[PDB]
Amino acid sequence: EIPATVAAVKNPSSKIIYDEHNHERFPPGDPSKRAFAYFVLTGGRFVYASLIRLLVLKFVLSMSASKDVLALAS
Amino acid sequence: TIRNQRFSLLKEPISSTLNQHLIDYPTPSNLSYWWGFGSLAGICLVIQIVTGVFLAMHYTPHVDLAFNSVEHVMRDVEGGWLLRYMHANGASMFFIVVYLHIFRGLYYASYSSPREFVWCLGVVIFLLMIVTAFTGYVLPWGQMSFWGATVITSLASAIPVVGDTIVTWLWGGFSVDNATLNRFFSLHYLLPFLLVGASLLHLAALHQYGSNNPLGVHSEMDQISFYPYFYVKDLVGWVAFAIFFSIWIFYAPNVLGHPDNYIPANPMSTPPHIVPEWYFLPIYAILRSIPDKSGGVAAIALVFICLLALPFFKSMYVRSSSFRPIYQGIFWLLLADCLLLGWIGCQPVEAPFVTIGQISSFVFFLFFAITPILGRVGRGIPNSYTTD
Amino acid sequence: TIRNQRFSLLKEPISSTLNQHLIDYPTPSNLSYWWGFGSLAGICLVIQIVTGVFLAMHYTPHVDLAFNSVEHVMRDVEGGWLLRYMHANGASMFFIVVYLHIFRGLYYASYSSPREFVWCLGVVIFLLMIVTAFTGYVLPWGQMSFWGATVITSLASAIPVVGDTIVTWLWGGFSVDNATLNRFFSLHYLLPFLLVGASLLHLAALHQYGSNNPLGVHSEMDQISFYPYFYVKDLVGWVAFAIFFSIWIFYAPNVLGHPDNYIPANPMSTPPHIVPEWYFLPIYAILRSIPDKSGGVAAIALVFICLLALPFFKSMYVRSSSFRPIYQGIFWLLLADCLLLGWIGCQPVEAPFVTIGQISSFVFFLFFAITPILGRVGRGIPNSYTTD
Amino acid sequence: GGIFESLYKVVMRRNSVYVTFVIAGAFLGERAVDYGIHKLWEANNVGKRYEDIPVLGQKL
Amino acid sequence: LFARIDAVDASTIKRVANRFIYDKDVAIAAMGPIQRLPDYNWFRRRTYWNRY
Amino acid sequence: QPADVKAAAMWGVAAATGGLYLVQVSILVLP
Amino acid sequence: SFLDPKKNWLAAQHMKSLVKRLSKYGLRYDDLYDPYYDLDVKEALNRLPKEVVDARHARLKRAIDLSMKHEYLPEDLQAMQTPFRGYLQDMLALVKRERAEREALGGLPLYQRSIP
Amino acid sequence: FLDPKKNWLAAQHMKSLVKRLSKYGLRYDDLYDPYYDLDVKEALNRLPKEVVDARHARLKRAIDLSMKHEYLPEDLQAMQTPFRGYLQDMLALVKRERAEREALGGLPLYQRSIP
Ligand code: HEM
Ligand code: HEM
Ligand code: HEM
Ligand code: HEM
Repeated sequence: EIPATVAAVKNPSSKIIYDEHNHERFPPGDPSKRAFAYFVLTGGRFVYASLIRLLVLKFVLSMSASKDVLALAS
Repeated sequence: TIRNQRFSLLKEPISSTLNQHLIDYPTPSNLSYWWGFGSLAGICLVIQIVTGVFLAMHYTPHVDLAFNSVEHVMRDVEGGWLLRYMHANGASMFFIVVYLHIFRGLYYASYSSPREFVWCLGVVIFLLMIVTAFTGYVLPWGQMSFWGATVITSLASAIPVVGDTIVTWLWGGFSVDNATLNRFFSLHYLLPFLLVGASLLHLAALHQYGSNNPLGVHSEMDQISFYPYFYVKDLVGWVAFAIFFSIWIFYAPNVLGHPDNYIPANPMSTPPHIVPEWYFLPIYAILRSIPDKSGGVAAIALVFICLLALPFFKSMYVRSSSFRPIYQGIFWLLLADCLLLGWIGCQPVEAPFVTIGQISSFVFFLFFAITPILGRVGRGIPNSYTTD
Repeated sequence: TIRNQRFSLLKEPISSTLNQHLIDYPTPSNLSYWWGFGSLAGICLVIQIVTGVFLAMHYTPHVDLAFNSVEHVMRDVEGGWLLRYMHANGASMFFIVVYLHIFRGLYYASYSSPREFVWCLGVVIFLLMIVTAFTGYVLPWGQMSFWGATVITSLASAIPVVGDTIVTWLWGGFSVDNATLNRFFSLHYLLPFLLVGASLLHLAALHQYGSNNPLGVHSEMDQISFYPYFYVKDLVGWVAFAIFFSIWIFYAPNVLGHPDNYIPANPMSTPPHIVPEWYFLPIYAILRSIPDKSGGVAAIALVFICLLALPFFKSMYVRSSSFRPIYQGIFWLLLADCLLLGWIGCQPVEAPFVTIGQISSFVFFLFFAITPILGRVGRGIPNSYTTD
Repeated sequence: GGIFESLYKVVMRRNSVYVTFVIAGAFLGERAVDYGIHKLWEANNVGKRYEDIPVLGQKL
Repeated sequence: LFARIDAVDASTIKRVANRFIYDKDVAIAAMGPIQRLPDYNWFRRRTYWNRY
Repeated sequence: QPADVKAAAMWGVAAATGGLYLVQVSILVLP
Repeated sequence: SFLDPKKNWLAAQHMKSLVKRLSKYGLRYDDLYDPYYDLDVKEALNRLPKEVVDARHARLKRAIDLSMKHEYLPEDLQAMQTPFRGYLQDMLALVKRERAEREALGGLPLYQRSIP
Repeated sequence: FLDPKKNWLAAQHMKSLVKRLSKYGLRYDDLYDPYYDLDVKEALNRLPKEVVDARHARLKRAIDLSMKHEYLPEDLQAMQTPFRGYLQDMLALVKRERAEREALGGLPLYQRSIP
C-alpha cells in the first residue's frame, strides 16, 4: 500500500489535474493571454501615476504663494 | 554559498535588511484582508505626518491668531482646503483602521502567546494616538476644542495627593489659555515621531515571532514570501481605503465633525453640548457612567489595565475563535457593546442614558473578567468529547 | 550552546540587538579621544532636540510676536534664559564637535575604503546640520536673522533657468515675511528628526565595517568590547565637554553671536555688516571670494562634490598620517587654510581680503586635488626603498 | 487577442518605451476625464454659472 | 553544417533568444530538499529585464 | 556598447517626458 | 463539575459544532495546540513518534491550503474525518506532571521562554 | 623617476619612514589592509601561513604599543627590518592575473560588496 506521494513520484502522467475551484483552467491547447493582463495593469499604472502627480503638485503648490500676498502686491 | 562575487543587489548589505524584512519575510499563505488594516494604519500615519507638516507651515499657535490662521489655510492658500480636510478626516481614518486592527486581534486572539509584547506595544501606541489626536484637536481653538480641553485636563485633578498641582503645571497658569495652546502645539508636533518609533518596535516584535492566521494553528509548514503575494493584497486594501477617504474628503468633509468648533473660543460662554470627537466617545461614556469622578478616572485607568492584562491569561490552548463558538458569541457581544457605548457617549447625561451606560461599562469589563474562565473550563475539552 | 533556559538578560531577544551594538561591539584597543568626539556630537544633537522642544513650547512663529516671544522666554519663563542660551550655544558646540569629528576623519584618512558609505552619509549629515541651523537662526527674527535669510535665500537665483521661480516659491510672496517665518519654523522643527535618522544610518554603516584606529592598520587582532572600556573614555570626554559648555552658557553667552540680532527686524534700513553665524563663515568666505554669484553657487556645489569625491580615490594604500609625512604636512596646511578662510568671511570685501580669500579657496581645492598624486607615488614607494 | 498581441509587440519590448507610454496615457486619460466631467457639469447645472447672471455688469 | 553554424552571429543569437526566451513560460520540475527553490512567479518574472 | 547607448538615450527620453509631464511647461515652451 | 455530552444537551451541541468545524477543515483537535504557545506542547511533540508528528504537520498543511483556497474538504474525506481521536494529551499531561514535580522539589526549569 | 640614491628629499623621506615604522615595530607591507583592496586579501590568502602569522603578530604588537602610548625598546628598534617586504611580489602577480582576466572576457573572481 505505497503512499500517495510515492505513487505520484514513481508514476508521472500527462493527465495533470489542478484544483479549478476559483480559477478555471484553459483548454490544454490554447495560447496564453499574456498581453491582456499587461494592458489591464497598464491602465492601473495610468491611474497610479496620475494620483502620484496630483499629490506631489498639491503639496508643493500648497507651499507656494497665496492669494493674500498675490492681491497685496500692486 | 561563498559570496565571492555579487549576485543580487537585494542581497547586498545596503539592501539586505530591507530584502529580508520586507521582500523575503515569510508569511502564512492563508491571511485574509484583515491584515491589510495593520498594513494600512502605517499609511494613515504617513499621510497625517506629511499633511501636518505642510499645515504647520501655515498655522500660528497664538491665541489671537489660531482660528484666523486655520481659515487662512481654508481660503487663501492654494490647495489649503485639501490639506486641512485631509488632516482632519485622516485622523478619523487612522482611528477607524486602528480600531479594525484591534478588533481583528481580539477576534483571532492574536494577543495570546507568544505575542504579548506585540499587544503591549500596540496598547502603548494606542495611548500615543489618543494623546496626539486630543492635543491636536485643541489646536484650531474653536468652542469645542477649548471647552473639551478645559473639561478633560481639569478632570486630571482627581488624583488625591497632587491633583491641583499637576493641573496648574499642565495649564501653565490658572485656566486653558495661550500658554496651554502653545504647549499643546509643540507636543502635537513632537508626539507623532515617537509614534513612528513605537510602530517600528511593534513591527520588530511581530517579525520576531511571525504573524498569526485565521485558523490560529502553527503555520511554518505552508508559508510564502511577503512580496509580491501580499504586496498586491495590501495594494487592493490601499486603493479601497483611498476611495473611502476620497469620499470622506470631497463629499462629506464635515460629517464626522462637530459644528460648534467653527465658533471662535469664548471662555465666558459654554456650549450646550461639550463632547469629544467620535473616537473618544466610548472612553468618555465609561468615564461619565461611573460616578464620583475620581472613580471615573480609576475606571479609565482600569480599561488600559485590562487591555494590558489580556495577553497574560490562563491556558486557553485553542486561540482562533473560528473553533470557539462561545468565545465567538462573546466577541460579537463585545463589539456590539462597544458600538452601543460609543453611541451613548454623544448622548446627554440624562435618563435613561445613565443606566444604559452603567450597564454597558459592566458588560465591557465582564468580557475581560469572563475569558480566563472560558479558558480554564475549555482546558478539559478533549477528555470529554473523545471517541475512545 | 542550545539556549534552553535563559542565562543573561542581555542575551535575551529584548536586549540582544542593544547588547551586541552597544555593549559587545568589538573596538580597536588603541583609540584616542576623537572617537569620543563622535559620541559627543551625538550627545550635542540630543541636547539640541530637548532644549528646542521646550523652547518651542513658548515661541510664536508670527512676525509680530517672535522677537517679543523670545524676550518672554528670557525674562518671564522660569529658568528660560537657561533654555535659550543652551539652545544657541549648543548649536555652536554641535558645530565645533562636528568640525573636530570631520578633521580627525581627514587626518587619519577614515574616508578610505571600506568606509566610503560612512563618509558619504556624514556629508549628508553635514548638509542637514547646515540647513537646520540656518532656518533656526532665522527664527528669532532680528536684524541679522532677517537679512541673512534674505541674502542666503536670494543667492538661490543663480540657477540658470529656474532660479527666480525657486527663489519666489521658497520665499512665498516676494519677500522673507511672515509666510517665510512660519515655513522656516515648521522646517526647523521637522529637520532634526531626519538628522537623527541620518545619524543612525551613519552608525549602522560604521558598525558594519568596524572602526579605524590611529595606526590605520588592520585591527582584528587586538580588539576589546565597547563596554566598559570606551564608555568610561567617552564619559571623560562628556564631562570635559560639559565644563566647556557651562563656561560658555553662564559667563560668556553672547560672545559666539552678533549684537545686531537683538534689534527687531526692520526691512527698511540695512545693518552695515551682514555675516552668517561663525560656523558658516568658511563657506560664506569661499562663496564671497569667487565673484559672479553663479560661480559662487557652483563653487559651493564643487566644495561638496570634492567632499563626496574623497573616498573614491585610486591607490591610497597607507591610511594613517603617522606614516605619511607629506600628507601630514598637507593636512596641517589645509587646517590652517580653513581657519584663515573662516576668519576672512567676517571681514569686509575691501582689499586685501579679496586676494586672501581668492588664494585660500584655491588652496582648499588644491588640497582636494593633490591627494591622489600622493597616493600614486606612495604606491610606487615600496619597490624603491628596499634595504638589501 | 490579435489586437492586444499587436499593441504588445508595439509598445512592450523595452521598459523605457513602456514608461513613456504609461506617462503619455496617464496625461491623455487625465485630460479626457477632465473634459468629460466638465461636460457633465455643464449639462447638469445650466443657468447658474458666473457668466450667466443677467446683470453681471450693471452695478456701476 | 559548418556554414550554418558560423552563420550565427551576435545579432542572430539575440533574435533567436528574443523569439524563444524573452517573456515566455517556463516549465519547472524539481525534487529533493527544494523548500528554498523560488516559486513559479519568480522565474516567470526573471525571464525579462526592466532596465532595458 | 551601441545597444547600451540606445538604451540610455531611450531612458533619457522617458525621464525627460516624465519631468515634462510633472512640470507642464507648455506655456513656457516658446521654441 | 464535569459536564460531558452524555449528561448535558448543551455540551452535546457544543461538541457537535466543534466536530463539524474540525471535519470541515479536516484536522484533529490536538492539532490546534501551538508549540510556540506553551513550550510544554513543544516538548510533548519532541517526545512523540515521527510518524505521528509528520501526520500532524501534513494535516495542518492541508488545512492551511484549504483556508487559503477558501474551500472545505470534499464530503468524502469529510465523512472520513476523525476529530477528537487524540494523540497528544497523555504526553502533554506527563510532561506537565514531570515539570510540576521538578518545580515542587528544588530544580531549575528544563526549558524557559525567551523575553519576549 | 629619480627617487633612490639620487634624491636628497627621497633619502630624507626614507629615513623618516624607517624611523617611524621601526619605532612601532612594523613593516611597510603590514600597512596594507586586506579590507582596503581585496587584492591584498587574495595575496594574504596565498602567502605561507608562517609569514601571515608573523604579520599578525607584528600588527598585534604595534596595536598594543599604540594603546600603551609607548614605543619598542631601543634593542628591538635596532633589530628591525621595516622594508624587508613579503607582499609586493604576490600582490603584483594577483594584479597581473586580474589584468589578463579583465583583458579577455572574464568575470572577476571576487567583487567588493556594496555597503
Ligand atoms: C508631525 C506630524 C503632525 C503635525 C505637524 C501636525 C500638525 C497639526 C496642525 C498644525 C494642526 C492644526 C491645523 C488644523 O487644525 O487643521 C493639526 C490639527 C490636528 N491634528 Fe495634527 N499634526 C501631526 C500629526 C497628527 C497625527 C498623527 C494625528 C492623529 C493622531 C493628528 C491629529 C490632528 C487633529 C485631530 C487635528 C485637529 C484638526 C481639526 O479639527 O481642524 N495630527 N495638526
Ligand atoms: C499605529 C498604529 C498601528 C500600526 C501602524 C500597526 C502596525 C502593524 C503591522 C504592520 C502589523 C503587521 C501586519 C498585520 O499583522 O496586520 C501589525 C500586527 C499586529 N498589531 Fe498592530 N499596528 C498598530 C496598532 C495596533 C494596536 C493598537 C494593537 C493592539 C493593541 C495592535 C496589535 C497588533 C497585533 C496583535 C498584531 C498581530 C497580527 C497577527 O495576528 O498576525 N496594533 N500591526
Ligand atoms: C550628527 C553628527 C554626527 C554624528 C552624531 C556622528 C556620529 C558618529 C559616530 C557615533 C561614529 C562612531 C564613533 C566614532 O568613530 O567617533 C562616527 C564615526 C565616523 N563619522 Fe560621524 N557623526 C557625525 C557627523 C559626521 C560627519 C559630518 C562626518 C564627515 C563627513 C563623519 C564621518 C565619520 C567617519 C569617517 C567615521 C569613522 C570613524 C573612524 O574611522 O574611526 N561624521 N560618527
Ligand atoms: C526638533 C528640535 C528642535 C527644535 C524644536 C528647535 C526649535 C527652535 C526654536 C523654537 C528656536 C527659536 C527659539 C530661540 O530663539 O532661542 C530655535 C532656535 C535655534 N535653533 Fe533650534 N530647534 C531644534 C533643533 C535644533 C538643532 C538640531 C539645531 C542645530 C544646531 C538648531 C539650531 C538653532 C539655532 C542656531 C537657533 C537660533 C539661536 C538663537 O535663538 O539665537 N536647533 N530652535
